[PDB]
Amino acid sequence: QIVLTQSPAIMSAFPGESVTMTCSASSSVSYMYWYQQKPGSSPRLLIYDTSNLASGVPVRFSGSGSGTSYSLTINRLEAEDGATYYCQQWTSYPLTFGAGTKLELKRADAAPTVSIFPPSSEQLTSGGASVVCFLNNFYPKDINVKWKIDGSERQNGVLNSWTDQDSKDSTYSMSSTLTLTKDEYERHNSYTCEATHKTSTSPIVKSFNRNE
Amino acid sequence: QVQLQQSGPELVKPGASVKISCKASGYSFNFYWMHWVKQRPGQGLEWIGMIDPSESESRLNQKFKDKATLTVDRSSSTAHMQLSSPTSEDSAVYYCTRSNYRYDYFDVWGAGTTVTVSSAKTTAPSVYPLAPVCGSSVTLGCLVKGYFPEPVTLTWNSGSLSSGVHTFPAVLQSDLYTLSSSVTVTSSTWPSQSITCNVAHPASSTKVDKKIEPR
Amino acid sequence: QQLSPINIETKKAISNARLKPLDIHYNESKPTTIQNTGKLVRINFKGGYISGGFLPNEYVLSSLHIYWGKEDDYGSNHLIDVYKYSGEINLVHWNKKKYSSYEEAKKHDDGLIIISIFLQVLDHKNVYFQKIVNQLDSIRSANTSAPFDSVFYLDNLLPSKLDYFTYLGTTINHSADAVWIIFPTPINIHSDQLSKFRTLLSLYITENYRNPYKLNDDTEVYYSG
Ligand SMILES: [Cl-]
Repeated sequence: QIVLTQSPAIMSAFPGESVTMTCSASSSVSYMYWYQQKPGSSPRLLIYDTSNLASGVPVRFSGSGSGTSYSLTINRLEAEDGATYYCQQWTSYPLTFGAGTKLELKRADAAPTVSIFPPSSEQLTSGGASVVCFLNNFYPKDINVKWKIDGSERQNGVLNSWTDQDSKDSTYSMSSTLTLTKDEYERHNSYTCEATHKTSTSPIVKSFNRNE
Repeated sequence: QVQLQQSGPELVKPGASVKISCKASGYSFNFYWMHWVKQRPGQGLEWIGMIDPSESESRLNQKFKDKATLTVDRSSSTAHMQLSSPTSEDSAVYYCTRSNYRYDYFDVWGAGTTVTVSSAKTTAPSVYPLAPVCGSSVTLGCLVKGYFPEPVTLTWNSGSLSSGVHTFPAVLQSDLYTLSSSVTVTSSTWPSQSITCNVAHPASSTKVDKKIEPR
Repeated sequence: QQLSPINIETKKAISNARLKPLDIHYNESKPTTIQNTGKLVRINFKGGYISGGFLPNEYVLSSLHIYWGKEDDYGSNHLIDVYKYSGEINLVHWNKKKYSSYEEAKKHDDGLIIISIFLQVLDHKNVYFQKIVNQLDSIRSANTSAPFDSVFYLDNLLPSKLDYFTYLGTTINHSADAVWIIFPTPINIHSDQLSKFRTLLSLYITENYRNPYKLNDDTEVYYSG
């Protein structure tokens, strides 16, 4: 089968910048096709027959190439272009896609808004205790969260989730949850979520004492 | 409208066959080849195979030779894909897509059918309010813990509260998912006006509405 | 490995002027049934075969397929030197000597041999081709099947010259690979005969041909003169 290699795997740029992504083929392809998939959506045709724009595709998109080397260019990136882009060949069966170029956006550095939440009463009644930390609307996506209990760092029982980059403001948000038993939770008083991000030199600390 | 409508999320026992469906409307069904595309959480797009509806002649990617069976129901304008003896490797989103009869592109796609192959137990989530610790702005939360399989839906105030919301992709641990959502409003809005997170988990027929009360 | 159809470039074709002549035996070919598939016309056959040529052994005739466009100007699948004919008949043959059925033959690159006969629209009413348009009344809907009405000899649909181009490609619907035998000389038909095809329901079927694919570097087109 024809293998398509897409580079870079991941990238980002400011709106207005020019972006070029390449698709290399293991043997010659007659025409390259390009699909844009926004997060949570189906793939969608962008370019067909190497360089023809699909109906309604903005003129900032262009496709190029021949033989084993092809490319997609966005001349003046816009935030709404945040997506994974796949090349696809129709030269031999099986039909194959590249592994995609995931494109995200740059914006001004932005510090997280940090909130901490003690276990609810309802969860305690079930014998579990989760401590939640939301770290909202920050940029860049690179961020480090450290949980502390009574001063000591805790690594066990931590689960993290990152949202997709916000399509309107280009920020990232993160949720961090520490899950202990009700027994373990009551054995300690001080709970801390410490956020380390390039925006401040000093960590952003949010904290509570179990029985106020 | 020309449209491709796919069946809902499937939880499939390992080794138990599954049939998923793709109902076409708005165009001549017999005239366009129907294709199936597999997408795993971290693996790009894979072409499974295609079928010519006019005579049910199919071509399968050899990678899926003993896995997928492509059929069509011409009377109901519906293409089917069957997965034989499914494994965890078969867990993915499956799109049906129509290729143009003349141009070699996929001009119509379904929303995709999510297939989870697992012997993990269908489990209802518990929904917990996250009120702030005892100026100008406040972040509230809802924690949706311990469910299987995906998905759950989460709204705030029946969807009336949509800006300032972050619903975080679910995380899977020990056959159970956990999801959270934050909502940020002005301090004059809460708690003088109620804020209620609304949670559905269709697989366990769960529907719950949790008002966030000040601690 | 080569997707069909293609434009055949005569200037690039490789002359194989040492091949055995092509042996066509349609004298014992009888049409069983005719189909409107929703996309094209299919006439099924019993009996009849072709022998090489390049053929390692004989291949039995199984069916005929018809293609057209919305104009008498532009309707065939294959082209020769960028010239597209009004239409194209495909005669499908399978390697019964090697494989047990059509279904097993369709899975291999030496299983199917398709003969291509071009349709040229002129001021000439083809009495033999007519035997096919008359069947059309029975198969207007899709997908419908009817017994082929009366006497018809496939041998009559052969071109007056049997020189041909051959290449390894695929079925028109791409479902399997197939080797093509393609006669440049077309048979002649009238506009009144072709237009009847466009009155078949597809669910409205003005065109059903496919655009040509670029020839792959390693695809050879051979010519038997
Ligand atoms: Cl005759």
